[PDB]
Amino acid sequence: QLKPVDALQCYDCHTQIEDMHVVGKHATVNCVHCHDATEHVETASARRMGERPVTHTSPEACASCHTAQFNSFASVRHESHPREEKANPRSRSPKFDTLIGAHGFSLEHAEPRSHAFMLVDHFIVDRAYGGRFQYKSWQNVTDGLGAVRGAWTVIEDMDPTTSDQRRFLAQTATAANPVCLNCKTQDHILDWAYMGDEHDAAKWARTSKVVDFARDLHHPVNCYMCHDPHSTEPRVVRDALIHAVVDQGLGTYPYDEAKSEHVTLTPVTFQRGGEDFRKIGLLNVADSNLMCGQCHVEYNCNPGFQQSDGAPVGMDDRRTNHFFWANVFDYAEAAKEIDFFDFTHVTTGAPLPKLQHPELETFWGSTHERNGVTCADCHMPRVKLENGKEYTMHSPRTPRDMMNRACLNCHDGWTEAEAEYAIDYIKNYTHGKIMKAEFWLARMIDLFPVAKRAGVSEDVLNEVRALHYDAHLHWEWWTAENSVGFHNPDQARESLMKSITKSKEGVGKLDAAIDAAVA
Amino acid sequence: QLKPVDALQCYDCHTQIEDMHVVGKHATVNCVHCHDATEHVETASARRMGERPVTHTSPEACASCHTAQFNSFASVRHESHPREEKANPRSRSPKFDTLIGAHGFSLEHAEPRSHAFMLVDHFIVDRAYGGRFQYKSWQNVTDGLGAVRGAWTVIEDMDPTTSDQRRFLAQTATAANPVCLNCKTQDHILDWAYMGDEHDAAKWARTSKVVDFARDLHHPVNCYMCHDPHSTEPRVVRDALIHAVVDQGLGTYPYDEAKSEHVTLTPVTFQRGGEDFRKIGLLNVADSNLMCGQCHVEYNCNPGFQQSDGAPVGMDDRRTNHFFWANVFDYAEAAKEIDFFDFTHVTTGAPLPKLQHPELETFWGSTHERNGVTCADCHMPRVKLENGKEYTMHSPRTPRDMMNRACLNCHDGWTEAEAEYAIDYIKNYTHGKIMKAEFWLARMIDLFPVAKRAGVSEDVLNEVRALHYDAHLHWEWWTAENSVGFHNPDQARESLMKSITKSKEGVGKLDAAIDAAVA
Amino acid sequence: LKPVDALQCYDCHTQIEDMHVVGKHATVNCVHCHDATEHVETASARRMGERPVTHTSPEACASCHTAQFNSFASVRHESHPREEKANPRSRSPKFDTLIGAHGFSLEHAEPRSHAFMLVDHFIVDRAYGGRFQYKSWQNVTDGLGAVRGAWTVIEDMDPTTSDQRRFLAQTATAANPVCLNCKTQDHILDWAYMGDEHDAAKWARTSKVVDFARDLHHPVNCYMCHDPHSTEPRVVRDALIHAVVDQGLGTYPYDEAK
Ligand code: HEC
Ligand code: HEC
Ligand code: HEC
Ligand code: HEC
Ligand code: HEC
Ligand code: HEC
Ligand code: HEC
Ligand code: HEC
Ligand code: HEC
Ligand code: HEC
Ligand code: HEC
Ligand code: HEC
Ligand code: HEC
Ligand code: HEC
Ligand SMILES: [Ca+2]
Ligand SMILES: [Ca+2]
Ligand SMILES: [Cl-]
Ligand SMILES: [Cl-]
Ligand SMILES: [Cl-]
Ligand SMILES: [Co+2]
Ligand SMILES: [Co+2]
Ligand SMILES: [Co+2]
Ligand SMILES: [Co+2]
Ligand SMILES: [Co+2]
Ligand code: NA
Ligand code: NA
Ligand code: NA
Repeated sequence: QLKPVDALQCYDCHTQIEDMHVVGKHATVNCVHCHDATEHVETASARRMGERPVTHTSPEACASCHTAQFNSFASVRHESHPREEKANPRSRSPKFDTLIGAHGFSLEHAEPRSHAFMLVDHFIVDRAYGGRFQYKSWQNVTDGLGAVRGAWTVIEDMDPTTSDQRRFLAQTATAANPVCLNCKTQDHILDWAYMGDEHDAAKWARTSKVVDFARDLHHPVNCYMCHDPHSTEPRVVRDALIHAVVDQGLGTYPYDEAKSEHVTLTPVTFQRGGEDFRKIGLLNVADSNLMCGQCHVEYNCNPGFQQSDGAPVGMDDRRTNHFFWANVFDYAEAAKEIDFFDFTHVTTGAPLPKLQHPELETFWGSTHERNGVTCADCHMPRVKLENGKEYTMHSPRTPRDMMNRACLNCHDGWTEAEAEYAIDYIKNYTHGKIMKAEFWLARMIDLFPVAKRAGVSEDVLNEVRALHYDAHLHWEWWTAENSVGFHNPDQARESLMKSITKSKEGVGKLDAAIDAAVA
Repeated sequence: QLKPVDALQCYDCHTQIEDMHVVGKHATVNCVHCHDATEHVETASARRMGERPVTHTSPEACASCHTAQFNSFASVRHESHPREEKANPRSRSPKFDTLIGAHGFSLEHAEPRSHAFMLVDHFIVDRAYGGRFQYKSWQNVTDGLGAVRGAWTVIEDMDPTTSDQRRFLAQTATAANPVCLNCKTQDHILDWAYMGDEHDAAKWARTSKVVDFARDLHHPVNCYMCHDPHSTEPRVVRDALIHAVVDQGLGTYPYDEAKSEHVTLTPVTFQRGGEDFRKIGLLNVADSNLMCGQCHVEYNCNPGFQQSDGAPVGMDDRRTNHFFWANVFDYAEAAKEIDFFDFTHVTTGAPLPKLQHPELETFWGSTHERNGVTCADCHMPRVKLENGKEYTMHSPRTPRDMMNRACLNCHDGWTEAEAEYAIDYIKNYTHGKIMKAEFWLARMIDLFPVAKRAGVSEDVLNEVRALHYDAHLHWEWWTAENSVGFHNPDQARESLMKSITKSKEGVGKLDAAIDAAVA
Repeated sequence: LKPVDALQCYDCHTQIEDMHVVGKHATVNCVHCHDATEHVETASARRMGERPVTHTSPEACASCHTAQFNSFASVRHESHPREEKANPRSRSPKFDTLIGAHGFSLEHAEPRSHAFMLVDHFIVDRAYGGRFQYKSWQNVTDGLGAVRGAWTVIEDMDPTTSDQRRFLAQTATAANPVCLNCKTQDHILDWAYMGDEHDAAKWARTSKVVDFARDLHHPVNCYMCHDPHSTEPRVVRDALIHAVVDQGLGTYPYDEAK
């Protein structure tokens, strides 16, 4: 049973926390709810931490006073198909194995499921840790509350005696590295320097042994990722987001200068031994586009290569923790700005980008974004109660489960069936274009070995490799992006038609050169 | 508010209309409901039209007295998947892009949806007008009543200043021509000479600028397509149907001479300046096989080529507005009769037919057709009311939505689940054969470049091109036809097995010749 | 139907012309609701000649207004039918004490759907001594049949007499001609304002109700709320016009402005 501490004693040293805490809606909430600092208080100085206090990072620490939000946060949507592979005629990318080749995603790329599972799913997917981590039982796949309480309560390490990345099962990969975890958990928020730079005060960095880092982490999407625990104010904590918006001055809405003045991030920096260590970004308004955009964006969180000379770019380089902060039509220029590509296609030899869930950068410029709508309006609205305080739901999911709040409050002349039909019209149209982009891209790729074997020149092959970069970018954006065009149907349509145009041009060039060489 | 005209004054000149109007169930319905003829009456002579009277062609003109039928006609089935591409593992023809090659259908071929949308969908599909016409908002896709009231209330032209067919978006085609519109609308019924021949009195013809024609049209599947507006009697208006049944003497049921004597079309011809101009075909009984067969048939409505010498066949030629009026086993002979094929396959170089929704010609000879069943019995029955006049529904759709009326009234020993299971048994079986026909046809097609590049002789390639014609015909009939075999399961089975047999023969010949040439 | 020359009709019917030519029925020919061939052959402006027929079935309107007609004939099965109110399950459990020997004590059921109103008036135990009865207890569901005509679904137990009397032991003969004005207006051209005796009226307040009943067929005729000539909204019920106009009370007697 908790005993409150003398907050004034803490404030004597912790003046920034004092300024945040005394002024906001947690002014009456005592430190003991989230910190055990008895030995710390006995041993600290103005400058030395002394004994490190415990910080309780479980979402359950908030549940004593916010049970409603915590229960919603831990909830599971069983209708979100679990562990469903995308390289599959029943899913998003039937030809993915041809198109992605030997990239790590070829070992497994499933569709997303409920937020409660995010850290568990990161740990156990076949592409991440060589199959090292596994659910303790296949019964455990249902346990959202268990996952929230801690990954290691439901999964286990197949070899606690070693820390190396290796394969435990034949068809797995070891693609995980420490940067990944920033979009799964912030349990390490006090143990990771801004951007993951090596730092005297950081136990973990981009260059850490990822198996050891994994074992130190527990909880998914911590509540304090979107709310400052001291002031309650809305914020973001994700380093690479703050870097793009603030350090690089690109703004919260990089395509809209006025909106970027209306929605702002105010950086706060915390130090260790008088040296800058970590940052947060305080929001002036609770804009969920920025909160959700901590994770639902295209990023680098992985080694790659330089476009200029092909040299490896490893985890020591800041480019391996980067938000591109660009729409699909600006992405190629943004990747050139950092002189970077992800992988060389195993079949075609083309340098290629690897794209991931660019929801926010797709949403920019869309009709709903232009009308001031945000992610949470459609995916995470308030509950509706005849006789209750209407809190915000806290496990985002498709608007199909909540159409009256998500759509019909604005679109008041539609029935639920009509609004869903409008969704399906866009998704069906967009999916059809994705299928055709895959047909043409796979056709181009399958012709590369024919061309090489027929003696087609390097000049022709290099021309088509350059087309492959763009054919790939303007296809993969849309298999990566989870709305199947709904977030921006006109952009999806223009981009996918560009992918097809490029692949058709590449097929034509290869067929002509093969026929000439023959022969 | 309408004021009635003196009909006797009209009849003085319009003696055929008098004979039709005074005798039928519209004898009390005044001309002013459907015509504004004040200046016409002031200026006409026995032979000159003078000022052209207005003819109201909106289905809503009928709604003053037939609201029930009009409301049903405008209704939308949201469960009919909209804008769903067929070249897709989730739809009818997963390998369509290989099989159809560079044909215009490769730019987009969606599944059908509710009748209300037919003219809109024609205008906006990616293969038709280069993307020139577009819904004004993606919200508008739900608006069936809006579409019925006029296409241009819900879609717009991206460049009203020009009339040429061109691409506005990269992956579109300009396959539309004026003949298409005859199966979408009959707003042009007084502006189009029989067969679309150029004619002094016709504003529009097969050779018209299709973008200009499009702008003059508004409403889908006009009510008077199946009902004479003057007499109320059942009729057809589609020129190419009347041409096959009457002018060419093939009969309403070309495979059944006795049934063709029982169900008849009586032509009525109307003149302009003493010259034959347009025709309708009066039905002796309200046989919906003929009414629905105005559109749900295999046709030419497009340029093509001569089988004999390969010469282009353009819109000036009557062959571009033609009903083949033949079952799948007679089709090759029927296309030879007019010396015609649609396209040369881009990969194989084979002349090929292009098939479209041959529902009526598939239905002929089937068990239900032989038992006197018609399309409307399963797709457009009467409403069921405990205490009301039971009118006919007017938006045809799957019998799954109305199983008691569509099936179980006859099949009185089945439950709804049993009747649906019998449908699914046939569709599953037929779909499996379509998949195998695609596998074998795609396999044959993919071997053509290997054979050409290995130096296989033109004699062998020409043998396999002739097999390709039949392999294609006996596959595509079944992806074109929308019942997935239900309308004629034994015919679907024989035809698809023939497609497979032909493709297997072609693969064998190509493999043997490649091996010999090599090794 | 073959249309008549309405201009000819207008030569002797200016009051109807003025209503017909200006409204939304201007194009609707007289033949939909009147058979007047012998009338035209024999009339002068000062002599009716043969009385023309006027069709009063709601089904006369269904040729052009099927949607409204179908809804008009519909039956709400959830409205409990033939449920007596003097009953612990209904509105007035002590009704038999309170009303005593009044005719309503023989039977007073809750209302049900409009389609049945004339039928129900004819067959209730308090109205005609049980003289009129459904032809079968199956017929109670038939809303459309009732709309098409009461006598298609009910029958008279003694067509040979016209007196009000009891046919069943616990019935009453409370009906009189005034009742029918709230059940039907098939009699609209045969009933003078207020039901006064009148040379031109075959029926009146003082008529033999059994004979009057046999001349009536359809419930709540469509033209009770809509003028058939102009389409404009109207009332036809004499007592309501008498309250608003003759008694000088106005349409809303508690609100002068309204
Ligand atoms: C009880 C001892 C609490 C603990 C533990 C947590 N919170 Fe809290 N919170 C508490 C109170 C009394 C209030 C003010 C309520 C009021 O309006 O009177 C709050 C408020 C918040 C808010 C603010 C919402 C708003 O109105 O602006 C947020 C976002 C919030 N609390 C978040 C939060 C988090 C994430 C917690 C775990 C780290 C947490 N709270 C714990 C009381 C208590
Ligand atoms: C990083 C910590 C994240 C934040 C912040 C947000 N999301 Fe998220 N989301 C994230 C992951 C890693 C996943 C997949 C989890 C798994 O185990 O597979 C998701 C998933 C979703 C989904 C799909 C849910 C489903 O039913 O399938 C949605 C609809 C979604 N996310 C939306 C969303 C919103 C609206 C956010 C801001 C309120 C948000 N997410 C933040 C990672 C992270
Ligand atoms: C009693 C006769 C059982 C029946 C019927 C079903 N299950 Fe079962 N299951 C049972 C036991 C005792 C266990 C082991 C539990 C443990 O101590 O670990 C299980 C296990 C499972 C699992 C996990 C399997 C694994 O990890 O190897 C799953 C996914 C599971 N059970 C599901 C399941 C389903 C869906 C059932 C209905 C078809 C079912 N079980 C029946 C006992 C019994
Ligand atoms: C924020 C910019 C992220 C980074 C860094 C990583 N992931 Fe991620 N992940 C993110 C989101 C928003 C989602 C849900 C949306 C989606 O398209 O899946 C996910 C999902 C996953 C999943 C579940 C789905 C799957 O691919 O199987 C896994 C297993 C996963 N993420 C693993 C993973 C790895 C190994 C990472 C570093 C290489 C990584 N994630 C980083 C957001 C972000
Ligand atoms: C970003 C992806 C979030 C995470 C992680 C958590 N919350 Fe949240 N919270 C979020 C939004 C977009 C909102 C609505 C803000 C608005 O003004 O519209 C909220 C709101 C709250 C509140 C306020 C009361 C309410 O509206 O429900 C509280 C007390 C709160 N959130 C608590 C909370 C808890 C306990 C969390 C971990 C279980 C948590 N939030 C995570 C966004 C996000
Ligand atoms: C208010 C905050 C809204 C929410 C919630 C939803 N929609 Fe919306 N939508 C809104 C506006 C103001 C508009 C523009 C209307 C106009 O004047 O043109 C739209 C537009 C759409 C569209 C058309 C998009 C386009 O053509 O670019 C669609 C298909 C649409 N809306 C659907 C839709 C759905 C299904 C929603 C629930 C997920 C939804 N909207 C929510 C306002 C708001
Ligand atoms: C009222 C002024 C009408 C207009 C406008 C339209 N129709 Fe009509 N129709 C009308 C009547 C009074 C009747 C006779 C009804 C009866 O049986 O007494 C009809 C009949 C038809 C039918 C006949 C069905 C049959 O019983 O054989 C058809 C097929 C029909 N009407 C079609 C139709 C069309 C297509 C209209 C718009 C062009 C149209 N009608 C207008 C009255 C009126
Ligand atoms: C030409 C004017 C047509 C006539 C006459 C008939 N049909 Fe039709 N039908 C036509 C088109 C162009 C379409 C596709 C419309 C679109 O926008 O996609 C259709 C569609 C159908 C369907 C599918 C409806 C659905 O829910 O998906 C059916 C079941 C159908 N058509 C049947 C049918 C019947 C039975 C007809 C005679 C009563 C009939 N159609 C006539 C074109 C035309
Ligand atoms: C009558 C013989 C037709 C001719 C001439 C044209 N179409 Fe058609 N169309 C017809 C039917 C019966 C249907 C529904 C059945 C089906 O298989 O689709 C259609 C459907 C369409 C559609 C919607 C479905 C799709 O293919 O995307 C479109 C866009 C369409 N039709 C366009 C179109 C064009 C461009 C035509 C001239 C080249 C044309 N149609 C002619 C019947 C008939
Ligand atoms: C052919 C594809 C049709 C179109 C276009 C329209 N109607 Fe129709 N109608 C059609 C059939 C097959 C039938 C049933 C005929 C039979 O005897 O079984 C009908 C019937 C009517 C009627 C008669 C009353 C009824 O059965 O509902 C009317 C008044 C009628 N149709 C009107 C009408 C209207 C107003 C239309 C445009 C909105 C319309 N029809 C188009 C076939 C077809
Ligand atoms: C066809 C020959 C009709 C007959 C028989 C009846 N009505 Fe009618 N009505 C008819 C038309 C063409 C119209 C105009 C429709 C329009 O869209 O404007 C009407 C209109 C009415 C109205 C509405 C007037 C308004 O203010 O909107 C009413 C109330 C009406 N009709 C009533 C009615 C009655 C009660 C009938 C039987 C006595 C009747 N109509 C017959 C066509 C025809
Ligand atoms: C006299 C011609 C009437 C007119 C005008 C209206 N109503 Fe009526 N109503 C009337 C009777 C005689 C009955 C009982 C019929 C029977 O057979 O029992 C009714 C009944 C109703 C009801 C109850 C319906 C049910 O489901 O039980 C309602 C709700 C009702 N009436 C309402 C109503 C309205 C709103 C009217 C103007 C539009 C109206 N009535 C006119 C007699 C007459
Ligand atoms: C066949 C074996 C029957 C069974 C089972 C049920 N009914 Fe019947 N019923 C049947 C006949 C041949 C008749 C007489 C029809 C005639 O020619 O008049 C009836 C009559 C009724 C009646 C009217 C009774 C009367 O007026 O005396 C009613 C109300 C009725 N039936 C209802 C009914 C119910 C509700 C049934 C299931 C409990 C039922 N019947 C079964 C034939 C048969
Ligand atoms: C209009 C002022 C009416 C007069 C005159 C008569 N009735 Fe009536 N009746 C009227 C209404 C609005 C209703 C429904 C509302 C209700 O409270 O019932 C009725 C209902 C009936 C019924 C069915 C219910 C019942 O009492 O059993 C019957 C059998 C009936 N009315 C008979 C009846 C008789 C015999 C009348 C003259 C003595 C009479 N009604 C006049 C409206 C009016
Ligand atoms: Ca990336
Ligand atoms: Ca064809
Ligand atoms: Cl844990
Ligand atoms: Cl229009
Ligand atoms: Cl009767
Ligand atoms: Co799925
Ligand atoms: Co993904
Ligand atoms: Co589908
Ligand atoms: Co089709
Ligand atoms: Co009751
Ligand atoms: Na559930
Ligand atoms: Na619906
Ligand atoms: Na009912």
